Amino acid sequence: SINFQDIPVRNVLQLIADYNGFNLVVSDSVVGNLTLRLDGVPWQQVLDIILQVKGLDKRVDGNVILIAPKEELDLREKQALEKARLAEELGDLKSEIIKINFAKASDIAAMIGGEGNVNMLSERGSISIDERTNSLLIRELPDNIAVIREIIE
Amino acid sequence: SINFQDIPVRNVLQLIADYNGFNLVVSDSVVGNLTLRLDGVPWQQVLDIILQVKGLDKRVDGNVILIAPKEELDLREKQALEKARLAEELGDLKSEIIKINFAKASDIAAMIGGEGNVNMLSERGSISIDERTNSLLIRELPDNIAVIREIIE
Amino acid sequence: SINFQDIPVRNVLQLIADYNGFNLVVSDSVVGNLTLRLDGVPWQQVLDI
Repeated sequence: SINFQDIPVRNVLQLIADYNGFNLVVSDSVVGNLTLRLDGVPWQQVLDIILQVKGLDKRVDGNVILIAPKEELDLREKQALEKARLAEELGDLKSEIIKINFAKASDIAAMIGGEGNVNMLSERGSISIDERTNSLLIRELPDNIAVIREIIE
Repeated sequence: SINFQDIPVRNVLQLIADYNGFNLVVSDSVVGNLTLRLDGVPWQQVLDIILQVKGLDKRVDGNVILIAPKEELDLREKQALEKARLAEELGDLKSEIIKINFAKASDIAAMIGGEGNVNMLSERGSISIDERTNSLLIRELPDNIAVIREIIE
Repeated sequence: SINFQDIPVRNVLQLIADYNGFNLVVSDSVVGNLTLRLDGVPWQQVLDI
């Protein structure tokens, strides 16, 4: 039951929203204007063909839908990835000791660390062995300590 | 039954659409204008000769057809490929252990990883062996872990 | 039976088309204009030359 000529994309999207569909929101200046007429069809096909040809991309948070251009979405993703990578690179390190029983600590230190950094499950720390008491002494990010501890337990 | 002189490509395409063919849509400023006259022929030959000589390219989503210049299509494809390659390059790694039975873990670690990175089925992780309990310890993207797990199972 | 002076290439090509030959189409601004006259010959030789 749709026929929109020289209607902004925001307005037709708000119509699709207010038509008993799940609530959706858009950006400030998202796409612009368009013109088309269709009826007697699912929202899936029409919405997707719009968002493919001229329309932008959309994401669902579980309940409601948001629309935006792909440029801002990819920019936000790249920002988040770079933030994660840099925060995991330059962090504050912590040092502590892990007690081992039923296995030799030298074998475990050779498996967790070892030759070269590509194999190592570490970034800019380091394992050492204490043979007298069968223990490991590790210096790394306080987030990698927990996964290492769970695995070697 | 077609004779269109100084008729925009959008208008003749909307005519071909409204002629009981499968619904089709175009971009904002796709091709432009043209002029030709033909009759008593299949839509396949006429549509293809138009889209070859001056017309642009088209894609079908299963039900309806979309038209656009080849430049935007190739640009979209290159964007998608670059996004996939960069996301698979710089991802967050995960580390976990795979238990092996009926085969030696050293042989399997030599087959899955091995000499050089070209042979390896990995990108910027790594296998290690734990001989005491016949196990592998892998650090890679949480998407490659599933295929590796299925194969070595 | 052809004699075209200052006739665009599009027009002589549409003539060769509408002369019971197989349908042909051209681009927007393909070649331009020309002038020549010939008769009693195959379409192959004239079209190719």
